[PDB]
Amino acid sequence: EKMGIGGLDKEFSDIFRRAFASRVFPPEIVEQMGCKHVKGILLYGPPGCGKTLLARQIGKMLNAREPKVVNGPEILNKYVGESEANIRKLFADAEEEQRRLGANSGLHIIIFDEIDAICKQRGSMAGSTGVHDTVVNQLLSKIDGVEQLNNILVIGMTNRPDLIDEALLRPGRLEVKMEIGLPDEKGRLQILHIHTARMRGHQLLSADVDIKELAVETKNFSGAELEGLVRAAQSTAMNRHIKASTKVEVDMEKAESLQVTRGDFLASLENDIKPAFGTNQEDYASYIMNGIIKWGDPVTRVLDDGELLVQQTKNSDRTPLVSVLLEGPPHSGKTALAAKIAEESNFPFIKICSPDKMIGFSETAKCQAMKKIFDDAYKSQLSCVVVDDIERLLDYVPIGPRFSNLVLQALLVLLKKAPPQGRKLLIIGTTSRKDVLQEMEMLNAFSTTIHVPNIATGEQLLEALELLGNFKDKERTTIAQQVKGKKVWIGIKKLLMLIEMSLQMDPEYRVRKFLALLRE
Amino acid sequence: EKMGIGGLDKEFSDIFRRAFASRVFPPEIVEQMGCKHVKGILLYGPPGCGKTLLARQIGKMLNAREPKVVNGPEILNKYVGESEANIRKLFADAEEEQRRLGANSGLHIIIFDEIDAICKQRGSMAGSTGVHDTVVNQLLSKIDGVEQLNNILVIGMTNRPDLIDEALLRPGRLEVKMEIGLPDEKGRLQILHIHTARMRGHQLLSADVDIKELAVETKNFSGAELEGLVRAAQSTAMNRHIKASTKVEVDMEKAESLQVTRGDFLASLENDIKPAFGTNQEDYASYIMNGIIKWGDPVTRVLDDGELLVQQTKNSDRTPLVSVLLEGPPHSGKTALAAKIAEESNFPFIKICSPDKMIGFSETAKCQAMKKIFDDAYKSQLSCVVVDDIERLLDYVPIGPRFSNLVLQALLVLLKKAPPQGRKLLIIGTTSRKDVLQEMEMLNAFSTTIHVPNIATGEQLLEALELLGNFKDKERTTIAQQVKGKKVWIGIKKLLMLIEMSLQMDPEYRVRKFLALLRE
Amino acid sequence: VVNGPEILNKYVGESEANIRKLFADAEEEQRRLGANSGLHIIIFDEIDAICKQRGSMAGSTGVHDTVVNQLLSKIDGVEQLNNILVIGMTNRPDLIDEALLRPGRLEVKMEIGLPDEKGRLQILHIHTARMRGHQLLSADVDIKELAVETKNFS
Ligand SMILES: Nc1ncnc2c1ncn2[C@@H]1O[C@H](COP(=O)(O)OP(=O)(O)OP(=O)(O)O)[C@@H](O)[C@H]1O
Ligand SMILES: Nc1ncnc2c1ncn2[C@@H]1O[C@H](COP(=O)(O)OP(=O)(O)OP(=O)(O)O)[C@@H](O)[C@H]1O
Ligand SMILES: Nc1ncnc2c1ncn2[C@@H]1O[C@H](COP(=O)(O)OP(=O)(O)OP(=O)(O)O)[C@@H](O)[C@H]1O
Ligand SMILES: Nc1ncnc2c1ncn2[C@@H]1O[C@H](COP(=O)(O)OP(=O)(O)OP(=O)(O)O)[C@@H](O)[C@H]1O
Repeated sequence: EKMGIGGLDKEFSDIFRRAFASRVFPPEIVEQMGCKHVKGILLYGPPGCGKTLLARQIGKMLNAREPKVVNGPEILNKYVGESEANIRKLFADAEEEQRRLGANSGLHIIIFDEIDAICKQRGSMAGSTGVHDTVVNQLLSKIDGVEQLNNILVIGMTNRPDLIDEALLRPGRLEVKMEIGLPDEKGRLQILHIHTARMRGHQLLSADVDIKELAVETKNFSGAELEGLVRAAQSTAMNRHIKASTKVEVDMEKAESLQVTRGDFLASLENDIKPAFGTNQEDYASYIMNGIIKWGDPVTRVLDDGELLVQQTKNSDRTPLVSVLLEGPPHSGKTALAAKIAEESNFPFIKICSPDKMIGFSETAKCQAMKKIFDDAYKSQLSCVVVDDIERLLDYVPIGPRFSNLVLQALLVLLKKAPPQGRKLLIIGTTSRKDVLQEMEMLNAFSTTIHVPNIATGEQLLEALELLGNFKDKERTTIAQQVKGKKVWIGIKKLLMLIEMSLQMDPEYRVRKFLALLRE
Repeated sequence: EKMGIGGLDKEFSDIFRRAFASRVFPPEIVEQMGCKHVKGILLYGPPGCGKTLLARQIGKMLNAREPKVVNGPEILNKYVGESEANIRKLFADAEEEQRRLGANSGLHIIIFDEIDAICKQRGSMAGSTGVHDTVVNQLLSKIDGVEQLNNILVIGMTNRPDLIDEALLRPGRLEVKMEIGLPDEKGRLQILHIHTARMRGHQLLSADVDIKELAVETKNFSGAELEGLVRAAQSTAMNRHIKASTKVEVDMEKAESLQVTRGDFLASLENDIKPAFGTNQEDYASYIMNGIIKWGDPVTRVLDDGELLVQQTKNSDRTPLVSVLLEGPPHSGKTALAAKIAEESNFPFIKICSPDKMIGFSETAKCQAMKKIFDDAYKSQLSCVVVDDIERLLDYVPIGPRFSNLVLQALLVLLKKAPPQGRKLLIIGTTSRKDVLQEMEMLNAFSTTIHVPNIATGEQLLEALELLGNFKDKERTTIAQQVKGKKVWIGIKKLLMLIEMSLQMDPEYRVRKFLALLRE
Repeated sequence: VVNGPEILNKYVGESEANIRKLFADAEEEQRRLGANSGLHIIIFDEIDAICKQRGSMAGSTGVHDTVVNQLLSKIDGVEQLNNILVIGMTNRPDLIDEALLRPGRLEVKMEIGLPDEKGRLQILHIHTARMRGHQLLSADVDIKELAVETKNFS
């Protein structure tokens, strides 16, 4: 339509309505029904969603010919007297054109590129005691008394929503707050196409660049983050050409200037991996280090009961909140199977609330960083949160026994706190202690419990060793002469610890080392 | 008398007692018998509450005939000395009538627009030394020393009640409390009829539009949002007059002028959602999530004994404080039926002291969020407070057992502390652990307990399933023919867990899976 | 007259300077004539809030450890060797500092108890003497009779 803004179909049409459609188009109801038009728009959002790119381009749709972009703290850099002077010379050229020509253009655009630098009045009623609050209210006195019944438009944008005072967020001052969030899958295919427009019209690069395949593999990150995939991608194609021949500098147009491949993109999201946030992108290989093998027949019967219950989250309307529990012996593979079921849902918000990121926190800050994860799962539609390793969030120890009662009573409630209306949430829990959770009345809160047992037979013990591929078939036959006819019971995380302790010995001594360690 | 304004019907005597009631009758014995005057009224309220149309009338209460308006920020643009002389443009306006005639109604009230801008008083003196507070030390002299024989009333008005000056709280200065609430039903529809008369189109708008059709859906917010409600709707007319016609590039008068349809206000409360406020009931549907089916006689036993007790709260003399406790097994509908008894009571103040809004709070913050609820129940005449899930407020866990004593003592008092005379308070409690609340000496404090049991028979089980409507009669016969003459004992919330998990399965194995679930 | 809790309302720095401000206005009146007025009266409206010293060492990491100073060693050492008079008053009189009740500093008590019914008669005669300058308003309002149904208050 214009210089590209993608994934804001429901939002660029929203600022069509409130400011753009009135005061210019019809104009008969404007001149019949004497109207007050809106004064400007406040732009919420995480960094990287084109808040500037609207205001860089909203002064470039009707070609109003007067854009006025001021910077954030650009006013304040004078001393007293002249501090107030810049905003009353900023509105002045549009206030002067409120003339005997009172209507009819009508100088529109006034842009504060980050307005919370000036307009705080945050509620703690402080901060230099008002060199800014003499240009906060001087800004407010310029729009009401004297009235600007005009075409002016004060588009100020920000990142912190609440810290601008609501006396400036009243409808006479500024009403239209607009949450400009990170785009979805449909939003990201709109926005890969813009930066890959000129390269699409460059040489038909390699035809394996599928922006639908790049929409799904890039699942979280926003617009400016998504441009940074491209600026590394076409830069990767340069050092495909400018350093393979010579060093700094020599080579210049030696290979008939080359093409952006799919192999450049997949290396461009190995570097950079980081979406920033990192919501749904933890790179959970730290939680699943050695894959998910089907060592036992119950293993499929664990992770199907996940997706037999994931469909309850996707489809239902009776039960909007699902709280499952993956229990069992320790080292049995509960955290690993919790990440796989959380991955196979393909939800748009998959967060692993896990105590490996919460160490050293006091009894209180574990409640806040569990509140924060269970806030950002309410701000979606489908979301799975793995409340991992219950007896570490509860920081339990069986001497006494002691545990944080502040966290437990912030965790018995979040298993029953439903999300807002129409929204869904899946809670996967892992514990090695069912009987401890039976005392604290948490099995009452969890909906159903999935048992993850250890290995049960020697036939499961051989099959657990088959798929890993660490012993020879004659060595497995020696184990089959041993572990068949015996009772074995050991976890799978421990069973990876045993094999790596056994492979460090001499080849005549590895099997007898493994039989000693398995004996416990 | 009054200009169509109400809400504070107990306050319309207060102006006719102390402040406005004096300075008329002798007026030359006021100095012979030293009745000290009052110099000002201070007005509280939210942003957009509307005070000026009352402030021009509060001088017309006295027939003042010179209410002049000084603004908050507009006096604060000029420098020091000049600003203190421009307040002497409007205080020596009333001091020239402090003439050799020292009586007979010297010149009248000066209107403020914003004491939030003028009076701040942090105690800061770091950067323009608080130039906002440098006009008031001259302006506190203009009311006292040198005092006035005028009948002025300094009408202080703010949108934030914190930064009214605590050094101005002197009985000779402005000293009396005056909260002004939201506009009521008649106050909102008349000002809707003010705006729709000028924005008429034909009469008010196009058809299917009425100010009471809006009053039955817009009953929440303040006045400035209500001007922005129509201002969004005449912009939703620009959704209709031009955007429902075609795109940006609309023609000249071919839509037949196509003004506001129904809704254009339903959308204005949903895209975007504009309550901004604060404070109304939210949400008795968030706790009654799947409705209240009536699976037999124990559902009836809850509702009749509740409302006979609601008749006790409304129509008593001996019992100003009625405290009832609901009980039973967990997952048995205790939270919902307490909300059902309160919502049918039609009391004005029905708020829910709930644990799921207090997660992560300390022991002190659970006692000040509970007093803040019970203080606002001491202000209305009839009020029912649902105090849900006592043992999560008491953050109880039966290991040790550890519970916050400080909440228990902020709760054992409030089940015995009556409100002041004429105002009644109903308190409903829910608990899963009945006898634990007995051991804390709290069934001592409740007046009565109304039992909420589980479902008992298959006839009551199927009645809970006939009202939900989820199964085929051949399956419902099979569900009947298994538990026919057998005993089942499970909660109703758990019944929603088992049935919804059974819906996800394949119909060859749905009922047999449900028959394995109902076994426990 | 300076208020009690008004002297503390700042951060660190000004609540030690305000207790010098109300003496430097007296110290600058110690002019070339060292005696002879001698700017006398300093009213603490509540000295209890300054020399609080409750033991819990709270209150802005011990601001009540740092605002006793210009009450202690500004009147004494170096002395304003005058006839000045720091007239303090309080409502929680036991928890004032022991270093303040020294014969160089504020040294002697004044127990103003709540008044007797003779003393309540004397104060009612004062604020009805202006009522007597109206018309006396009843010809039977007797302040001795009104002093019967006030037994305790001030
Ligand atoms: N939705 C988008 N579509 C295309 N490009 C974008 C988009 N969002 C950001 N960009 C890129 O990012 C740059 C500006 O980003 P953006 O406006 O999001 O930063 P910002 O939000 O103004 O920063 P801040 O949050 O500090 O205000 C543009 O030059 C553009 O190349
Ligand atoms: N089929 C499998 N099922 C489960 N885990 C597996 C499987 N195959 C490999 N693993 C390994 O299990 C490891 C993680 O196990 P997990 O972290 O659940 O143990 P845990 O029960 O959390 O330990 P603890 O009881 O000490 O908390 C992963 O590193 C993964 O490599
Ligand atoms: N429930 C109510 N109780 C008392 N007064 C009410 C109520 N509802 C409305 N009012 C009156 O409505 C008026 C609001 O009028 P309006 O919004 O048109 O202008 P305003 O906001 O007062 O003016 P300004 O914008 O200058 O403050 C108030 O002054 C108030 O007196
Ligand atoms: N007859 C009924 N009475 C009350 N609630 C019912 C009934 N039938 C179904 N329900 C449903 O049961 C659901 C759970 O109700 P509720 O939260 O009151 O259970 P609860 O026993 O109080 O749980 P908890 O004790 O853990 O708070 C509600 O969504 C409600 O719609």
